[PDB]
Amino acid sequence: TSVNSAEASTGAGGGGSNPVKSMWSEGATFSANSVTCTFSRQFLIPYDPEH
Amino acid sequence: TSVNSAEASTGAGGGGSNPVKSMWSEGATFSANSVTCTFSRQFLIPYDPEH
Amino acid sequence: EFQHLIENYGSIAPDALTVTISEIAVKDVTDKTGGGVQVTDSTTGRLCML
Amino acid sequence: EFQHLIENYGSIAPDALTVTISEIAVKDVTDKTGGGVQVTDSTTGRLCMLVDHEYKYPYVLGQGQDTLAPELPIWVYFPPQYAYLTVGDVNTQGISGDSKK
Amino acid sequence: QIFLKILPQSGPIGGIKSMGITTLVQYAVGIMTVTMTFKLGPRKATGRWN
Amino acid sequence: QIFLKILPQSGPIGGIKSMGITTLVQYAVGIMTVTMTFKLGPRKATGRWN
Amino acid sequence: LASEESAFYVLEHSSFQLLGTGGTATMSYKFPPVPPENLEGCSQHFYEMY
Repeated sequence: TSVNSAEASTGAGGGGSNPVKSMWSEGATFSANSVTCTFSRQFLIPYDPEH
Repeated sequence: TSVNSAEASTGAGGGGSNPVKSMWSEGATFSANSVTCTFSRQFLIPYDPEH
Repeated sequence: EFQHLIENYGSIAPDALTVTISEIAVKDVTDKTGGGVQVTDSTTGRLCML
Repeated sequence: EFQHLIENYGSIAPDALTVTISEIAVKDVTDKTGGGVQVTDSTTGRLCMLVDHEYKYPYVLGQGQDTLAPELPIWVYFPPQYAYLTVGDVNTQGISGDSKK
Repeated sequence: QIFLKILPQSGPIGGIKSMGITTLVQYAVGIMTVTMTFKLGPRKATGRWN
Repeated sequence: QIFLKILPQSGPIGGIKSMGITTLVQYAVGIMTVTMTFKLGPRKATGRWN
Repeated sequence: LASEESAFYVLEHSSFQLLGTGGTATMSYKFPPVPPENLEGCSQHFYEMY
């Protein structure tokens, strides 16, 4: 038997949970004498098979 | 179906998270009367099939 | 924002800088069924930042 | 650092020592799809660590053996298996004259 | 400079037949948030007609 | 001397046919950080011309 | 070829942070006082200032 019997159902792996709230900060806030600019970028560091 | 159907998607396993901060202590701090040296090495205890 | 900067102001100089590295996720890669690879978040994977 | 030590100082003598085992990760190994093996972090797996502060067990360090930590910080240490030698009675193995302790 | 790498986790060694010294396939992702402040000098006063 | 060994874990025993007494394949990794202090004695004063 | 003056830098021989999945780390920096860059031009030639 398998979960393929139910055509409207998919298997589940039961992964973990993480109720965390974070901020994606970006944009520029100008003032009379200064501007605070912020930018967020997703970064990826690849696997290094030999260090 | 399969996840290979999508052109550039990769399957996910939904592992856990561990937001911990630890230090890799290394180097020597010299002083007038003493030196504090530190070295960190990754160590591996192998699997012993029978103890 | 650059148009606003060069329209509303007379001079610009750098003052301070703050770099935040958040949402770090070290991910192990293994082989999934039917070929290809799959990615699982790592609890012990560490990012070295200096 | 050794050049700095031998250039800027006149004598050296050990004073204190601190050993910290951190980032411990016991990892289970299981079969991987399509052959091979894969590694998963273990929550129930434990590492037994015993510090012989009382010198209860025989001391084998300091004998100039090929058991040292790697000289470079980029290499992985494989700590040596602990074994020791002890006294016994020499017995001759039959008439061959071979002796075993 | 901010230097980033992944700690090279080691593969299994032991009773498994002819494993060898390998490394677990791990790659890192994250969000780098960079904030810079700029001191700004106001526009010079203009007395032109046009 | 600091002795380290992986605590052995037992394989499943029960309704599975002919499982036998086995052990879970586990290997340990970690970071061993060693700090040593050395008392240092100052260089002796010299009065050579050369 | 390398020489005695060649600087071989090994970053693993220093104290850096290990950040797990979901961790964050912040760097702050303050720019030195630098001449501001003028965002406005000139309506005269300095050689036609008579």
